[PDB]
Amino acid sequence: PVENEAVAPEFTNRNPRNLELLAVARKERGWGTVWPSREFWHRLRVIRTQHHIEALVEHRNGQVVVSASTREWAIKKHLYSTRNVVACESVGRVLAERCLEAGINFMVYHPTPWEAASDSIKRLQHAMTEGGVVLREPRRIYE
Amino acid sequence: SKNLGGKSPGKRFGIKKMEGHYVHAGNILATQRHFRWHPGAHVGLGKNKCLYALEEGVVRYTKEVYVPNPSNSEAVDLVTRLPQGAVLYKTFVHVVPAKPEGTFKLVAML
Amino acid sequence: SKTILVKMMSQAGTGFSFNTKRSRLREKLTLLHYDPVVKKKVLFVEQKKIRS
Amino acid sequence: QKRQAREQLIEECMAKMPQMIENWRQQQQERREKEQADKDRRARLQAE
Amino acid sequence: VTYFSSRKGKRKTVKAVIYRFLRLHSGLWLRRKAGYKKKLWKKTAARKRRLREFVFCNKTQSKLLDKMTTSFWKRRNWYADDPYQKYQDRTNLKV
Amino acid sequence: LASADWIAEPVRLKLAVKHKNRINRSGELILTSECSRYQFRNLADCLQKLRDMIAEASQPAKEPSREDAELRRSRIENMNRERLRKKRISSA
Amino acid sequence: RRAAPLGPMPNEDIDVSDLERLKKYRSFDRYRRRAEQEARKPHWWRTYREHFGEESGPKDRVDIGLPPPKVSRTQQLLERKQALRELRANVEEERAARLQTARIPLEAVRAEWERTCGPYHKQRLAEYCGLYRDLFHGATFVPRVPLHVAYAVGEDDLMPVYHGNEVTPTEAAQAPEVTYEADEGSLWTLLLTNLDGHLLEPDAEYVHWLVTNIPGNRVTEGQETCPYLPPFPARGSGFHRFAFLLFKQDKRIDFSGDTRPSPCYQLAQRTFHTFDFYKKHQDAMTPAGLAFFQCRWDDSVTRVFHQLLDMREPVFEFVRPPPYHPKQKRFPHRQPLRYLDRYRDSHEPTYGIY
Amino acid sequence: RLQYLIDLGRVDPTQPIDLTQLVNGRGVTIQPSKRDYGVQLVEEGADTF
RNA sequence: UCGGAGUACAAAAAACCCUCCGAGUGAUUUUAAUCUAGACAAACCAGUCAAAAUAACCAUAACAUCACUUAUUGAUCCAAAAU
Ligand SMILES: [Mg+2]
Ligand SMILES: [Mg+2]
Ligand SMILES: [Mg+2]
Ligand SMILES: [Mg+2]
Ligand SMILES: [Mg+2]
Repeated sequence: PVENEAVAPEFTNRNPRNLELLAVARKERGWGTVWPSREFWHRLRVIRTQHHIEALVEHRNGQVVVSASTREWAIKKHLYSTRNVVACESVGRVLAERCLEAGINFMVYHPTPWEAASDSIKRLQHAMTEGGVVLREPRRIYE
Repeated sequence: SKNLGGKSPGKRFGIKKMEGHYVHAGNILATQRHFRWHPGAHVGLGKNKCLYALEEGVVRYTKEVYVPNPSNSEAVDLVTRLPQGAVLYKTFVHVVPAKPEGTFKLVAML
Repeated sequence: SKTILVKMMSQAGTGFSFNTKRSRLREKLTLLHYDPVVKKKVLFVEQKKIRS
Repeated sequence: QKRQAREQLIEECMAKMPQMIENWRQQQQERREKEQADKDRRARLQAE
Repeated sequence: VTYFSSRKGKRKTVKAVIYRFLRLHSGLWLRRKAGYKKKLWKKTAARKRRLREFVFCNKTQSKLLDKMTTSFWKRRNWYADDPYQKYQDRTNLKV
Repeated sequence: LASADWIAEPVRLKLAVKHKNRINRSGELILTSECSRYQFRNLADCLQKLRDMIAEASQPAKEPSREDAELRRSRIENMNRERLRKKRISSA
Repeated sequence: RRAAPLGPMPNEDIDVSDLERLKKYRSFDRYRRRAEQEARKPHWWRTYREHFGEESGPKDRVDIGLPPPKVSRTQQLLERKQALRELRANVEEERAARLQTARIPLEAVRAEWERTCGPYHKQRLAEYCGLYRDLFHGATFVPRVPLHVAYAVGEDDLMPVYHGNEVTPTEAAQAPEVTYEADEGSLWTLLLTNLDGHLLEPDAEYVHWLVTNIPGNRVTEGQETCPYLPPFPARGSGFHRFAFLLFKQDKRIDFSGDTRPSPCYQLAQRTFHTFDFYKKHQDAMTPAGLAFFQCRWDDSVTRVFHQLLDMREPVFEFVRPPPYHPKQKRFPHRQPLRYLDRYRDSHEPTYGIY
Repeated sequence: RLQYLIDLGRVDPTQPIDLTQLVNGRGVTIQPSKRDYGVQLVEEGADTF
C-alpha cells in the first residue's frame, strides 16, 4: 500500500475551539435559581463605570477572550466624553470588528430589564448587529 | 377532642445522591420542600423544587455567591437592603461531566 | 358560589372535547385551545354542560 | 365517503378560522373597553 | 380458585383475571393502570400519560395470576396482525 | 459513473455534482445500506436509493430547496468572512 | 458538634450592632458587582472554580519573548494629557457628542491597537485557542511584531488571516502574502503548522510551509525549507487550526536536517514538533510574530488527497456514545411495555426453531 | 426450517408441497382445535435458501 | 381521609383518645400538546420529577399564576353519555 494511507480509526482533534463551532459541544445547562443564565459558549458583558464603558466577551471559564475598553488609548484618544452614549456605540463597533477578526460570530447578551430600555445599550446592540455579530447563540445539537 | 388530624406520613425529602457519587442523566440528586440546595452546573430544577442531573458524571456540592434574578421582587429587595460589604451565599449541586461529548470515528476511506 | 364542569368543542370541525371548570354565574365560555387532529391553536366554544 | 366528509368539514372550518378568532378578539376587546369606559364614566360622576 | 372441578375433576380458571391482564409467553404479565378512565378533567397532562400506560407486574403478582389461571392461557399463540407478538420472547437477559 | 450508459448524459453529469461526496477517486459511485439482517432488504434499499437519485436528477424541475435550520450558521459565517475578504488590493 | 472555621468567614467583618448606621447598596447592580468580585477570590471551601477546571489554576509562565519596548512613563502621560486637552477643547466635538452624531475612524484605531495593546490581546486569544499548549507546551510569548498575512482569492480579492479567523481551503490553495516591519541587519524564519489533522500521531502536527533566513521584510528572498502545501483537513473532523509563527534570529542558521525535498508530497516527511524544532535552534531563534486561522473541509480539498498525496480520501463522523440502560430485570415492575424494546437487539422477528 | 427439511429429505421438492406434506415430515404441527388456520411462511432463512 | 409545625435537636423513617394550625377550594388568564432516556417514592394499589425528539405559536417561542401551596380528594364493577 501507500505509506501515506495510514490513518488510525479514531481521529484526535486537540482544538478547544472546535466542538463549539460545530455546535455539538456542551453548554452549561443549570443554575436557574440564580442569574444570569450560565448556558452559552460566549457571553457579551458590558460594564459601565461612572467614567469608562467596557465591553468584554467572555467564555464560561470566566476567561476574557476579546474585549474593547474606553481606558484603551487607541479608543480613548480618538473620541470625546468616555462615558457618553457615543462611546457605547463606538466600543460596540470596535468590538464587532475585533470579534470578526477573532472568528467568533455568536454570543449571548443578558442585560438587566432597565439596561434593555437604556439608549446607550440599545445602540451598543445595534452597533454589534451591523458589525455582523449575532447575539442569541445557535442551539446545541442533540442537546 | 380538641386536637385532630396531625397524622400524615413523612414526604421523604432529602438528598438522594451524595458528594462523589456517579450519576446518569436524569437521576434525581435531591428533593426538598423549600430551597435548601440550589441547582448548579448541569443540574436541572424541577417544578416541585427538586434537583436532577442533566449530564452523566460526578456530583459535587459547593458554597457560592447568590445573585437572584432581577425579575424576582422579593430576592432583589433582600439583596438591596444588605450592608455594602455583604454577600449572600448559598449551597449548590453540580455534576462534573465524565464522558467526552462524542468522538470522531473513521467511516470510509474513499 | 358553585362552579360547573362544561364540555368544550372545537370550531375546527374536528370532533374534539375537553372539560373545564367555569364559574356558574359567568357567561358562556369561549377559549383558544390546542386541537391535536388539526394540530393547531383553534377556537373552542362550550357545547354542553356536563357536571354541576 | 366518511373520510371525505371529515376532510371536507375540516378544510371548510379551517378556512373560516382567522375570521372567527379575529372577530372574537375584537368582540372581547370591545367588551373590555366597554367595561373600562363604564368604570371611568362612573369614576368621574362620583368624583363630581 | 377451584382446584378440582365437580364434573371434570380438572382445575378451573378465574375469568376475572383473563379479562384484565395479558400474559406474554415469557411469563411477564401486562395490565392497565388503575383509574385511567376516571375523572380526567381534574388531572395533569403528565399524570394522564402516566395512567395511559401498559405496565408490568412484579414477581409476586405474576405467580399469583399464574396460579389463578389454567395451562391454556400460557400456550404460545401466533395471531395474525398481533400487536404483541413482538414482545413474547425475552432477549439479552443475563441472570 | 462515467462508464454507465443506461443513464442519459445530462443526468449522468448532474449526479456527479449532487452526490460527489459518495463518489470514489476511481470514478465509482458507491451506495450502502445497513438496516435489515436480510440482505434482500438491503439490496432493495440500495436499489431504491439509486432509483430515487436518478429520479430527482432526471427531473429538471428540482429546485434544491435548502432549510435555514442548520444553514443559518453557514450563511452568517459566510457573510461575515465576506466582510473581511472585502479588502481590495491585487496580490501575486 | 461544632467545628472551627478555617480562615475567615465571609460576612464576619461587618458590625451587626447598629445596622441603621451602615451604608447599604440600594442598587441591584452594585450588589451584582460586589458579588462577582467575591466569586473571583481563592476561598478555603469547596468551590465551583476548583472542580470545573481553572486549567492548572496558578501557573508560573516560562516566557520566551521579545523584550517589551522601553518607553518613558511620564513623557507619554504628559503627551496624552495634552492630546485630550486639545480634543476636549473644541466646541465642534461637544456638538458631535450631545446630538448623538459621531464616528470613530476605525482604521486608525486598528493601527493604534496593533501598535499598543494588540500583542497582549493576540496573546490571550492564542492562549484561549491553546496555541501555546500544543506548541511550546508551557510557554507564553507576546507577539511583539505584528504579522500581516493575506491570500489571493482573485485579482481584486484579498482574504486576511487574523488570529482565530475562519478561511476556506480554496482561498489557501496558493502561498500567502506576508508583511511585517523590520530594517535589515535582520534575519527571520516563518513557519506554517497544521496543529491537528495529523492522522497517525495525536501529539504531532504537519509542516505546511517553512521559510528561512529571511532578509528584512523580504519574503521570497529567503531559502524555502519546506515548499507551500495547501490546507487539507479531513471531511468529518471540523476546524483544524493553522499557525503562522515568526521567529527573529541572530546568526544565519543552516539546517540540512530540517530540509525537505522540493515536491515533498509524502506525509511521513512532513511531520513536525514545534517544540523540538524550537529546542534545536533555541539560542538564535526568538519567536516574535503570530497569526493563525480556523479551517474546515471544503470541496477543493478532495483534489489534494487524490492528485498530490496520491491517497484515498479519509472521511470521519461524529459518534456519540450509546445511551446508558440499567441492568435488565426479570420482572420489570411498573415499567411501560416499551421497556422490553430498550434491550432489544435489532428490530426483526426471529423464529428460533420455527 | 423448510430448507433443513428438504436437505435431510423429509419433504421432497420434486412433488408439490402442501400442508399434508409438511405435517407428514413433522416439520410442522397443526391443531385446528386451537383455531390454527394453517401454516404461514416467514423469511428467517431467505438469504441461505 | 388528606396537609403544615412540634414530639422526631444534624440522611430517611417513626407512635399516642399526644401538643397546635389547617383542607373537602376559590380567584385569575399565561387555556397549560404529543412522545420518551433516566430516576424519586413505594408491601400492593396509587403517587412524584424529567433531558433529548416531534407539533404549536416570537417564525432556533412547552414550569399556568396567586391565596403559609403543601392539602382541596375516591379503586373496581355498574350506570348514563357517543367519540
Ligand atoms: Mg407530623
Ligand atoms: Mg404516620
Ligand atoms: Mg401449535
Ligand atoms: Mg428508593
Ligand atoms: Mg424538550
